Amino acid sequence: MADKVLPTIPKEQRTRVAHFLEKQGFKQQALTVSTDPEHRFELALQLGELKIAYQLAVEAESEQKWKQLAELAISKCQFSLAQECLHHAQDYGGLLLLATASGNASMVNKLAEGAERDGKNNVAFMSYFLQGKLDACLELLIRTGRLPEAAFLARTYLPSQVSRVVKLWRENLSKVNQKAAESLADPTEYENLFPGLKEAFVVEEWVKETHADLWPAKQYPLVTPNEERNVMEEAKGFQ
Amino acid sequence: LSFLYLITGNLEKLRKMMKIAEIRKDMSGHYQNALYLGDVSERVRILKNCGQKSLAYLSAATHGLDEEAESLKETFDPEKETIPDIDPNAKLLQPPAPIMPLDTNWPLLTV
Repeated sequence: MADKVLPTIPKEQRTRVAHFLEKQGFKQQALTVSTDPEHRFELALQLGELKIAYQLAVEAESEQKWKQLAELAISKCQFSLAQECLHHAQDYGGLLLLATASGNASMVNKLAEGAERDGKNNVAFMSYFLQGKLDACLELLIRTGRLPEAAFLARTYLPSQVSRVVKLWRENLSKVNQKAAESLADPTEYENLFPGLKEAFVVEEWVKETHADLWPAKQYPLVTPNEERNVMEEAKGFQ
Repeated sequence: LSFLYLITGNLEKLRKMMKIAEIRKDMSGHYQNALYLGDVSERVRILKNCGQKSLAYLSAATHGLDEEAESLKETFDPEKETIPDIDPNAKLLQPPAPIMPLDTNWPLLTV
């Protein structure tokens, strides 16, 4: 009966009543009438026509929508898309949590790009590492003035930037003269670098490694490939 | 300090520390223990924070252990239905094979 009336209601009317309908709990039906982007939106949150919600979003026109929505999407476990929205949002933090949990390089490159974006030094490093990229970690340091720290990495996992880098750090120190403050040596004397001969470089292990990076470590797994990184690793690594 | 420990090419100290801060709660931090590692135990805890078998699967599958994550997931009345890219594809690799150190201890000189 009402439907005959329905033509003979418009804009705003629909809204009020929609709220009534919503009160009725005739959410779907409430959806059908739906009439305000906001109105549609909130209801949409309740409702979850997911795709449908997207169309309403269309171009959302507010990350806040995406943020709100992201939580919702994620709940529905409509991730493929969620990723698209979140990505669309480029809302890195939550998105990272998923991306990381299954794992992914690709995410990492784009993200790397992002990593560059973020404005505090630290996250970006994990990324660089995570990717496996000393190089990236070290380059990053150059901008931030992480210098003592950069040396440790450069030493540990040797890109022998310890030599290069140390000179520069030392130079800062140098600026701030005093001989102790200057501090000096790479192959020999103070440090014996390559003459010490101990644990962050060489070819053979490295060759084995070269491959290693390429295969999946294995134990028993899924399509989501292996790498391990534990006891075993220590042993071969020494070899 | 943990960072120093992972920088260096050795494994325990971070792990006790990991215990002792895991043990001091967490929602975003477990991550620290996992990467340089393969294996994590965090997952036992983690699932409890999540507990949607989702995290548990994503994480799970490779030790050849996707499976328990599914068992619960089913029990619940599952809710997963779509996923995004993420297939383990970034390198947790680097650190210190023989010749050209670590640095537990770092020598220098005033000279």
